[PDB]
Amino acid sequence: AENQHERAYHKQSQIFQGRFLRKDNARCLRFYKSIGMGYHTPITAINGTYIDKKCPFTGNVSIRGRILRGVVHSAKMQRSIIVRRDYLHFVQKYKRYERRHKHVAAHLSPCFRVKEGDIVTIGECRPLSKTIRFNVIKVEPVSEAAKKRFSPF
Amino acid sequence: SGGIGNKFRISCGLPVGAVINCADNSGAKSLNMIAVKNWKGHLNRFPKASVGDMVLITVGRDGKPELRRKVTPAVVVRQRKVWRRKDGVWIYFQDNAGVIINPKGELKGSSITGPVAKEAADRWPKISTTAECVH
Amino acid sequence: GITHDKMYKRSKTGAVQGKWHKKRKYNLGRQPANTKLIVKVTSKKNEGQKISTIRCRGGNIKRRALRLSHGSFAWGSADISHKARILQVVYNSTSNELVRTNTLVKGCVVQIDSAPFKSALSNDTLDKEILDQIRGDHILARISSRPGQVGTADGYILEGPELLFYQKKLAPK
Amino acid sequence: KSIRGCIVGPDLHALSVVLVDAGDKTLPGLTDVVVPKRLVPKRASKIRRLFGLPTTKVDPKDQMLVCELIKELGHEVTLKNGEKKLKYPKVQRVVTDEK
RNA sequence: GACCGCAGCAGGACUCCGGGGUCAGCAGCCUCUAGCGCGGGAGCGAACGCGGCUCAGGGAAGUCGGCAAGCCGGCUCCGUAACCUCGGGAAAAGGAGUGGCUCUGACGGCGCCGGGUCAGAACUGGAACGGACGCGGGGAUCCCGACUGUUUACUAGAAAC
RNA sequence: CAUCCGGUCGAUCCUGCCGGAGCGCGACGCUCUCCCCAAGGACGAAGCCAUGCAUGCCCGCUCACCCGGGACGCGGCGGACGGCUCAGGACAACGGUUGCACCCCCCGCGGCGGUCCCUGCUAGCCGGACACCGCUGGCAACCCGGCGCCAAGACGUGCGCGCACGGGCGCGCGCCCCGCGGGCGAGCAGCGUGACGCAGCGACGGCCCGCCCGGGCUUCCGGGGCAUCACCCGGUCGGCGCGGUCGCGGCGCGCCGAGGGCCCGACGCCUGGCGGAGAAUCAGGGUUCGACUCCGGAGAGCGGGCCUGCGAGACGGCCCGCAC
Repeated sequence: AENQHERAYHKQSQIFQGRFLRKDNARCLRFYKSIGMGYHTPITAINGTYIDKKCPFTGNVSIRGRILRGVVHSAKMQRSIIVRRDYLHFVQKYKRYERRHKHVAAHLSPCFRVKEGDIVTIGECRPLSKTIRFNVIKVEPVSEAAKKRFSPF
Repeated sequence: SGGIGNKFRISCGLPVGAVINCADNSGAKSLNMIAVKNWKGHLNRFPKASVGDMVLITVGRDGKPELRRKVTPAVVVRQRKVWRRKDGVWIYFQDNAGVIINPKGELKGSSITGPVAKEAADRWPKISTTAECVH
Repeated sequence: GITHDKMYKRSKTGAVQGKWHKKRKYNLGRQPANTKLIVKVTSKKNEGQKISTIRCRGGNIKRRALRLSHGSFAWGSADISHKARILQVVYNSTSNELVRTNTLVKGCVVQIDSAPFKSALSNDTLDKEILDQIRGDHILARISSRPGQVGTADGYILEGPELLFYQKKLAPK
Repeated sequence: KSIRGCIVGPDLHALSVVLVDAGDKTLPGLTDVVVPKRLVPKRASKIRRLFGLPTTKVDPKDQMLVCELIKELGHEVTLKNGEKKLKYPKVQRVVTDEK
């Protein structure tokens, strides 16, 4: 709001940034749309200057489909994490299995920061970007180093 | 005969040892001049070709393999050096160029690329019909 | 058409997929509109503010930013609105080149005239920063409507610490 | 398609003109011949105009018909010469009880 | 500036000290200092030389042979083969910019001071920039010698030594 | 639906492969008194096409040296259906599973059917303006020359209920979680307010919303070989804005941060690579092929662009480049 490094101001589009000017009292400062499937939102995600249009809890995004889960290996991309799911495929010729894996990308928001080795659900959503179609909701960090073990959860 | 008609002499600009461009769709990229037909040479005179003078040319390595290693009759359509037609207009073509023609005058390929000079058209008719523009 | 297809883009892993077919009309792309804003008609009368309706899939009609200079603004605080012709495009923010040709862009900060909004001074000190802008006839606002797709010049007025963030740039930078 | 230039050249095969104001001396076999116009006005708007009643506006009389006794195309095999019914180009453009 | 070449001979003779400016430079091109106007002068601008300059179009077709001219070049930045004694080739080859102005950043000492080097931008020049000067043409092979070196001072600088 | 046997030797017992033996599909050859049902230019030629046909149907508006049979055109709708071939295409096409609260759609079908008017108004019906034709033009054809009248269930101007009503705006719920109803699984729609504004149709008033429908993306799980292809991509990969599209999107266009994906084989290369439903032969377990019915995808010599439309980059639409 007073910072001048960003070339442009970022605001919640649903609330007019002009709606509130002085003696703010009876207006709603943050637009929050409750997510589907009743996954709980931590009060940490409800309070803050985070807009993140991609985030479903705040910003114009809603989950419309399946809620897969995988583990976080990469968080370097800006506000984006690459989660790896593992699929065990039954081959008929030999009833033994193959641990093929897939790395899928989503949108995390600073409201729920992630550690390495966490269980992160991704919600089927509007096609966000070229590779982005999913969005993170629930994060469960595991202690020490979780490695892999090809665990589908 | 094949070249038919009378041409008032126009200034001649391309001597032997000249790689004129080739605009035909026959695919000969470039033609190197060897001689100009009907040249009575004076001592130490390189034979020279004007717009519309049948010349024998050899296609270079760039050109298609079949036409290479052979003398092929061609008619120069464009000459860079300015030439004065009897109208007194002085006209210069942007780049030296030639079209491969039969002794009859049938071109190796149908298309003629870019401008064709009016003197080439009178002497050689097939070029005139296929000319995109006769400047 | 100038298509917008996934196949044309490289795969995430860097594969260059050969397109399965040729380009498609429902994936067609159109001419980006360069909007024209008139600082003054003055002596010349050749250019006037004209809008374009275009053919679309399903017969839908699209108004376009052919030539739009007249502009409308509703004071968020008052909820009342006034319509005139805006001065020009001031902060495209994507590119400063766009500003020179006055190419309008959705929600691009512009220079706003106060030909019918000078009435604000009559109310006592409403938005004193806006009052200082209104009398001058030069204000800041973002035309928040889609010009190319819907040909709309209606826009919001800039109020809030957001206006101050933009103002800090708008004043010397 | 190749289109001939508007300014004339030396050809003899094709050309065509109009007389904006032929003055006197209209030729007996050419310009003078004043010929009636066939397909005489067939609409009520044309009835209130060239047909003969310009100031009527919406017409109270409604129907104005200059009978056309002309037979229609091919007859001599039938030899019904006696029935050249006097039809009119159909009258129209009126708000009848139906409208 | 007088030595030695028959001589007051565009020749040969050893060092000392060596300002500024453009520039990488004890270079080239100008210049203070310091010297000084040479076996004379005037016409006339023919042939023909001698020392340059340029040429429409094509270009080695000229010739014993690209002889000679010409092309290239400075700087920065990418891009740099085959081969190979892996050290080279290699500046391979092949491109892009360069001017003047208006400026912004990096570095030694604020209490004032260092030094111009580099980047990064705008704005403008008939569509011009190493604008004079200094300053590689390039590639494909083959034959001899490995090469750095030495040679018949006054006809052979090599494959010879 | 669970099988053999001729062959290494002087013999034997083996491993091991050669060969028969069974069975399907096409050639080929030898051949046919039958009768019935029947595939049929798929096979390194998605090579070239001569010759005909392959999307046509009704005149509201007929005034045509006719008749009750109506030419013609303007219009109306269909030729985006089908038929054909799999060339191209290897996280694509393709089978099934998600969603579209990121979305368009003609036919039909069930609702709605107020539409201010500034202006002109005839608002119980206003225009002028084209074909057909009439008359006379060219060329070797193609190709369509002028003029003259003339009508629309043709095309256009415009009346009509400022809770006009076109979009699109600008702007207005919340109060730490969750339930309520027009609501959903999901605070989504709608309404109100303020500014515009000119969509209706309308000269025989049909716009609108649904339902279906056919698309358009999209989520997962699948979806050839090759490592004598190991590191690859550089809009590449995440954001941040914006344009553009029916539409989400790197899709584009700016702006940034350095990302992406990989031995579980990335990227690359090749394919006489359309995938599936299927087909073949077999105990199980397999193996092999999928071009031909059908289903989806493509493509009409080859590349591009564009029109018309509600939908095609259509190709018995167009226009250009390239061949012929």
